[PDB]
Amino acid sequence: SGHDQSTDVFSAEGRVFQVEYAGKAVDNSSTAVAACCKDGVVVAVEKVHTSRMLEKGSNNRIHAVDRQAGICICGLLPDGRAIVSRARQEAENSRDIFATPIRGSVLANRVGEFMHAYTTHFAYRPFGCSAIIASYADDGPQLFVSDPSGTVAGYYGVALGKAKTVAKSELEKLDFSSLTCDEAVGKLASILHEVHDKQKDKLYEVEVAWVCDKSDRKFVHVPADMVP
Amino acid sequence: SYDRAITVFSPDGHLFQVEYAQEAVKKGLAAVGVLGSDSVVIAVEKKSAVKLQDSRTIRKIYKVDANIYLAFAGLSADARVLINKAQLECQRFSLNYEDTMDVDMLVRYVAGVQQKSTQSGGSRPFGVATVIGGFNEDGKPHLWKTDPSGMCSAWRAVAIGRHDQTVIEYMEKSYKDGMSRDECVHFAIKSLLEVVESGSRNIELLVLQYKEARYLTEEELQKFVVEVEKEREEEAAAK
Amino acid sequence: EYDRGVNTFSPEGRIFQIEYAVEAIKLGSTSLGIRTPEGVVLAAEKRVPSTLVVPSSMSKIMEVDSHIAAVMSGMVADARILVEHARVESQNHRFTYNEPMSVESCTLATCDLSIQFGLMSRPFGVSLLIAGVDEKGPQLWQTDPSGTHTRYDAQAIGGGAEAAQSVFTERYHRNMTLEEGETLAVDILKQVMEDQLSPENIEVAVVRADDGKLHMYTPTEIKAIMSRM
Amino acid sequence: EAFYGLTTFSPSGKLIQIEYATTAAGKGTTALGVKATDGVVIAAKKKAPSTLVDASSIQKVFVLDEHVGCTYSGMGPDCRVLIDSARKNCQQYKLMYNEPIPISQLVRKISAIYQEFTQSGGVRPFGCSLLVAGVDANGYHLYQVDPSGTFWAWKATAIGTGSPDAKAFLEKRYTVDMELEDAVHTALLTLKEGFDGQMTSENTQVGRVVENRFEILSVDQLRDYLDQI
Amino acid sequence: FDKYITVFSPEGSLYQVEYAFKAVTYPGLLTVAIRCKDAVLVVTQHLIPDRLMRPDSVTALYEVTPNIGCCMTGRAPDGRALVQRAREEASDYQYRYGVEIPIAVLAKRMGDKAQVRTQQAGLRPMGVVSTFIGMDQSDQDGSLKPQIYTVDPAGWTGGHIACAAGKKQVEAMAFLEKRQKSTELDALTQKEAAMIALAALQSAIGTAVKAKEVEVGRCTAANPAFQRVPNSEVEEWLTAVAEA
Amino acid sequence: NEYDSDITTWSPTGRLFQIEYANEAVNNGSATVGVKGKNFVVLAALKRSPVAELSSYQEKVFEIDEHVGMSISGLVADGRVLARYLRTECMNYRYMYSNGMPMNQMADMIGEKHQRHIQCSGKRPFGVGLLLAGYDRQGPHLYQTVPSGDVYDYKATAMGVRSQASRTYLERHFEHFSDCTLDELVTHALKALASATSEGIELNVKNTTIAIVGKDTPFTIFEEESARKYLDGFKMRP
Amino acid sequence: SHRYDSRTTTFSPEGRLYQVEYAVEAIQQAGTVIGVCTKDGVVLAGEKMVPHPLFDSESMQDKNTSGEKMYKIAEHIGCSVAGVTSDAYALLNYARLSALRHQYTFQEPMAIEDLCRILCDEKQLYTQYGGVRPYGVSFLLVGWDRYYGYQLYSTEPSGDYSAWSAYAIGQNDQVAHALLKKDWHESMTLEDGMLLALRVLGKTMDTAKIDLDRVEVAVMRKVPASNIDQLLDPFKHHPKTTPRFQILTRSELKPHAERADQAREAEEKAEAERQR
Amino acid sequence: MAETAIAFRCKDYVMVAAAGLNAFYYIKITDAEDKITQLDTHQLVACTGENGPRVNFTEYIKCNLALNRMRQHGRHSSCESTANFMRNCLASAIRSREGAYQVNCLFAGYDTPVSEDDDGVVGPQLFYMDYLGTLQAVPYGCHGYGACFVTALLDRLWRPDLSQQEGLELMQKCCDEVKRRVIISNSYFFVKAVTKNGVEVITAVH
Repeated sequence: SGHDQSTDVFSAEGRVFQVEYAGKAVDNSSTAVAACCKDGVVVAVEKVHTSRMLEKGSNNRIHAVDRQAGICICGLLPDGRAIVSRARQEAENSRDIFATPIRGSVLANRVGEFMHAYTTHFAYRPFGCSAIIASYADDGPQLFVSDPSGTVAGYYGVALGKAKTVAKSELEKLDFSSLTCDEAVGKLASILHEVHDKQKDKLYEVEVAWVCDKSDRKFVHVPADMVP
Repeated sequence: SYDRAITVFSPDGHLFQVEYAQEAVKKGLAAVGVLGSDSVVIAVEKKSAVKLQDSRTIRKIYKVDANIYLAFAGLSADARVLINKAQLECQRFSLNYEDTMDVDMLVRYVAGVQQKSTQSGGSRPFGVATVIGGFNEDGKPHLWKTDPSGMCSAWRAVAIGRHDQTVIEYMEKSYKDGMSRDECVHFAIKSLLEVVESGSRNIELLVLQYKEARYLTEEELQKFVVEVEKEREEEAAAK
Repeated sequence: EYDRGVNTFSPEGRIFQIEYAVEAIKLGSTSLGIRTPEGVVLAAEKRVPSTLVVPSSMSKIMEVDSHIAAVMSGMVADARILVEHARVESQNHRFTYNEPMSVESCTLATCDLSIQFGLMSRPFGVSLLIAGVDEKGPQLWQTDPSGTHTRYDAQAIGGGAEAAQSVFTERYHRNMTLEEGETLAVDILKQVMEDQLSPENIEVAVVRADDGKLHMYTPTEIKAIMSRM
Repeated sequence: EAFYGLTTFSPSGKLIQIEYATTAAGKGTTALGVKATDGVVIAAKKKAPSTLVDASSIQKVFVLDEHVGCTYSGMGPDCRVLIDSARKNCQQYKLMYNEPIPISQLVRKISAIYQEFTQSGGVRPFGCSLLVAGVDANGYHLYQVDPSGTFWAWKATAIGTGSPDAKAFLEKRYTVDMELEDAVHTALLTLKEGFDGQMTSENTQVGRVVENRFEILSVDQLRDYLDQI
Repeated sequence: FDKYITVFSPEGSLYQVEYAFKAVTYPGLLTVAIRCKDAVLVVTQHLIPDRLMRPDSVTALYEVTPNIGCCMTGRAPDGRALVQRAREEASDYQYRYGVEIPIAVLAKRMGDKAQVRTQQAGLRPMGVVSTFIGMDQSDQDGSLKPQIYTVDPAGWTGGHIACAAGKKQVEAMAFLEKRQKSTELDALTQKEAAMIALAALQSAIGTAVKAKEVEVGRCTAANPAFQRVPNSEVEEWLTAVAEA
Repeated sequence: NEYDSDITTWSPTGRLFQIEYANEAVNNGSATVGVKGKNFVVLAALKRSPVAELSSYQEKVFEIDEHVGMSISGLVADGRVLARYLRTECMNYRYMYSNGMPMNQMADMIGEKHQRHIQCSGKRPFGVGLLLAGYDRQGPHLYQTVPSGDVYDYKATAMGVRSQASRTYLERHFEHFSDCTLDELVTHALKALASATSEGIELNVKNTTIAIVGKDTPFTIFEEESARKYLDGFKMRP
Repeated sequence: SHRYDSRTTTFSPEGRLYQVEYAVEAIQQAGTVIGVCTKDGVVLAGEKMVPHPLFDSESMQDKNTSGEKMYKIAEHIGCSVAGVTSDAYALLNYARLSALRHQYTFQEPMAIEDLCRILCDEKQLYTQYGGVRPYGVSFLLVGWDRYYGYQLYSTEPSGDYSAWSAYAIGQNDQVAHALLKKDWHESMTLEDGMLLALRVLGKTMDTAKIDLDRVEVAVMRKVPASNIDQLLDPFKHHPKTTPRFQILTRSELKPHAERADQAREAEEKAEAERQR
Repeated sequence: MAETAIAFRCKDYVMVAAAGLNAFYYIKITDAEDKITQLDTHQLVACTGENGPRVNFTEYIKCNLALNRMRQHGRHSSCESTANFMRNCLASAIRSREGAYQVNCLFAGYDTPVSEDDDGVVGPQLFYMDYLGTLQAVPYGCHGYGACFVTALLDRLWRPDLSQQEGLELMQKCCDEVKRRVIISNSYFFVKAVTKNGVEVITAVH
């Protein structure tokens, strides 16, 4: 019973149950999908709306961290926004102190270090979100995923959430050497429309963002015309 | 530092940690206060004359300032810390306002300190009830009781420690308003004798008058105890 | 126990320590307020543990300022902390704005102290009726352990608070005379409080709308109320 | 951020977490000391998990300053805390008094730290016994400090696994006449009793206090002594 | 109660430390370091099952300083955290003393940091075996010599001739111990030592490895900087192993 | 349930129970409603209905700055704590920039502040829901804040007890709110709120606050003489 | 982490501090110490741990400041401790500092009761604040001041202290208190109090003769003051007699121990004649 | 310096005089402010500076002495003890943010045997103290402009063995010599003495 109450405690098997349980929060969350191309990177996230009466752009799961970088949050949105706020603090330390756009690999490791910090101490709990860091700084187009554990990994393509398994099957059909950001916006959105439960989550939209040569290596929401 | 919450409410609205500090006071040696016309008398029971405890006289009624004396019931250690706190506060008060601090002022200070211990994270309450007597500079006599909750009330006569409620129920039957220095002392001992062992040696008692604190000698005292125990034989014959 | 933390919600959305500090007040002595246009009446069962207690000493009604009086129910020692704070804030208001603090502002300042518990281990086990007179007129406010403050026309806190609300429903109207309010305040305390009602057994206070000043009723003056009933 | 004590009294009066830390200190490899007329020798077996460990990188005997050094039993990493602190104390003492710290004073400073961790909040005790051996104005000294903070001056002793058999063996063999070259012989003979497999300069470390200095025997110096036993 | 905070059990053991050692094994990756005459290697299993994961990104090997490489085995993010501490510790040392932190000092300071989390309640041990590799300047003649220092979750620091950490470390050590009776192991060429390390990898996991499925760190006397060995040079070593 | 005691404890199913419980505080709070039109936001809150000739007042609606205000449901103590924070932050902003904090920025600030409380052991989630209503350059904004730290940009919403009845009413009509006048919005806000009332009780000035904010209209709370213009001539018919 | 708090500084339902009650039970496991306060001086006699033949002396230059059982706190204050020796050392250092901090401020020796009170204020703290165990040590403070003369204080883990004419802490405290109650009188020479302490020590640890190897004795007494140095401060008054804490050697204790042997022997010849 | 304090010590009393003058620039606020504060029954301190420091200092000593009696169950501390307590307090202050207490003290006392066991100084004690914290036992001593006048006069006329009466005569000569010679009007002197019996306020001499 006491093995799993806090993240400061390893089990006998050698794992940290509270971080596994935080991970469960992401796997029960709305599906997010992303693609790293030559042109740039694309993030698409399904937002499950509880109510018919929300504004467009309510509970935005995708946030600019810097000019060149954005975090899409798959998991508990509020937790995710604490990471976005930190990712921002790191992005602005890179510009304030070192006069450089933070590199994607650096920003990701910084997000992972932060999320990990919250897995080590009894007083805090692990974050309930996987951050998807998309960047197009001087290290080129980079897509990373920090998970609740703080484990960072670079991806060509990546699915998170309750349709993680099926959305990944569809990302494996894409050729990543070939595809452009303009194709990806189409295919990533198409994937999210395909994998979505129509009977369970009636009200939803597909928030897409990118950071590509097209957008001036600036991390922005894609216009509503490209999205379908 | 360690600021865990120790004193906390339970389902029935009870602060268990304060109820238990009061359980510590019920186990403590009985003390008694009796307010007269011109006198305050504080009488305490001692653990009893063990041949080994130093013949040199140790007083179980502590002096907070020239005007103010207190007996306590409960944990000797905790009480010493309150009394040292009170002693400092009376002197901090003379420093900040030329005047000597009134009894009622000090009692509220001591009761505030006892309250803070029931709401400070990291601390248990003081396991101490207090009887504070004295005379304001004006000449009015004051007798107060402070319980571990930090709630303080002035009394005409009061008891703390073991069988406090037996002594108080006994006192309020026999207590008369205007009393002589000798009648107070008589009454205080008579009241203490309700709960304390028949012995005269355990009782030690202080008589406060305006600018005059005197402890009864064990010679002065055994006159009063003989006169009282012959009156407790008179009341045993009646019933 | 200590198994549930101090800052823990129940399944029905109530903080436990608060819900338990409220159970501590229902044990406490009955107090009540009647806001009339002529003024506001505070009354309080003293619930003296013995005859030997100097009843003046354990005062349930406390002057916060010339124009604001607080009556407490529940843990008296705690109330002294809250009323000490009200007095400091009331006088800081006078200091800073050369005017009597509003009753609401004084209630709010008293409830500022009641939120900050994690600094303090537990909530205050006291509910306060704060009655005064400012520009708004005579007003009566209740503080809870939660830090909530509620203006009332009439309110009772403590033991027979539930039995006294029943009497207010029946008897209280908004155009009462201070005299009828005093009569009612004591009529309720008689029905509710456990001991037989005496002039020494209860405390009555009024802040009168006309002069804006607080009067604590002497036992003589409370007998005058009992005499007309 | 945990400030509550981990070491508390049992109903029987024992400090259970210090008993368990003393079990931890008994579980390390055998170390031992022998005070002589003209010096002291401390010897520990540094049994390496595998032959793939750089034996020279294992350190079972430590210099604390020019004139004092220790060995240990139990949790290596815990000892590294005491040894780092002890080294700091030797230097702090030199800076103040321009004089080597007496072993007396060093051991008391080590004892104090052991005790901190038996009482201070949110820390367990150290799971390691020290043998401290040095030379001051008062002569040659061999102390054992324990997880409790308790320290004993010994003529000869042993800590770690085979320490009851190694103490028994030292009791027979030890004499007051015993000189340093005879003591180093006796120390190594005591290790050899509990030992499984041959002893080597890679397998055992030997400190010795001689004249006015502590030193760790080089593998060449240790081979000279291992040829004779 | 013994098992969830950092307190001794009745048998004098710290269960949470014993369990952080289990975290080292849980990810199922093995590393092997080996020290030769003039170089240190560290070989880490570098398995990316996901075809969509960018191989370049997931590294067990980090540079701590130009001259000290590291290889973390266990919770990747705990590893990542210790590297940040090691880099902090090394930066701080270079500033305080004006010289690069010696690998044996760095390792010992990292052991100190680990031990703290075994003695203070509420801090989780980093469930990771740090394997620092690097040259160390001998003060006798000025010659660089290769060093491997492991730090485990207990705080226990040790220099090694060869070491394995992770899934089948007991089997990989058994192989390196059997190969230490034949050869000197400190008289070996970088090529010969690399083959032994990769063969221990291959023996222990029980399968032939591709050059893609391992990442290899390196410090030499010639080039004391911690380099990643290119896949080309590792491919030559795996052909050299599969022949002999 | 061994996982519902501390805020820092994830359940095995990946729920934070102390947040789900703090949410129950909001759902047992008295009903408030928000509707936004082209140029206006209308908060309407149920106060407690006077028992016989005996009144209670409790400040449930708060002006935060010229251009923003709040309607709370749940722990009124925690509403006051947010009210103070938002007031302090809105003042700071206006001090710095000489212009009201934009509403999107304010929504992000409350979200953040809620989140600080859902992760540390020492702290606890706010047991209050807010209906932020504000007006800036980007027009009218209505946010529902929630204990979890989520912040919902809403066209219309209700909060508190029997609010599923209010949200049902609003769902029938909310599409026509950008076309409505200020007086039609307030009718809708009240008609929604009156679905949330118990059994037989009707809306009136003594048991209903209304607050408005919009184009050229600073955040105003109507009680008594001001509210009567909307509430004297209001009845709820099916 | 709050889950694993022992809650040391809390009351139990009977209004008792369990961690103190248990620390007391740790002191009844410790070595017996007897204090006897006379008019000529105070006597501490303590039960050392059975001496292993490999136990060495720390060859300390000054023999009268520490032993196994007896510690000098200042020139005019000594003590013996029962319980956690490591706690004792922590508090002893605190006592030594407090006695000297007083001498710093007032340039006079600290009164014994004042030190006892300071040492016991420190023990009290750990039973109320800080969520850590109390000090599991009881002191016998002895000493001499101009106020009350020769004094003997017991000191309890709770923080409460008491003045005693004679007292005992450690293993058979209750059996000792009985044997002190009987044989302690107000008009007693140091030799006669030394004798008492050793007869009660001897009888508690159930030995035929007093085992010199297992007992330490310290004596707080006033001796003639020698190093006056009057010309260095002409206005400073140096008392004729200054207090000196002394820990008896084996040779210094042997006649006092042989006299407590002979007194046990003569009392056993009386027990033979009572039966007759 | 304006306000002269004089003290001397004989076989069986310490006599202390201090000028009454409290002044504001050149305006005598009063000629009759008592600078000689009784600290205990047998201890007093002619303290001379501006009223603010003189009072804040003396009251702080008096209250700490009284506190130390309350905690020491009514034990009356020796004069060496309070002189040292006072000098440590003055000396602490010269290295504090507050700055020095600008007060010069003559601390007089009579040490009585405090029990049967007291082997300590019996009789009258006098301690000169500078504002800096300089403590010195003296047979007599003075602060103020009049200090050096009276110090010379006492060097001449002081014997260790004078009567209480010969002391009054001598203290009058000292006071008179300050009035004769210092331009600052010290027209009234409070004179107190400490004997075995306690502090007595001498009215004859002024």
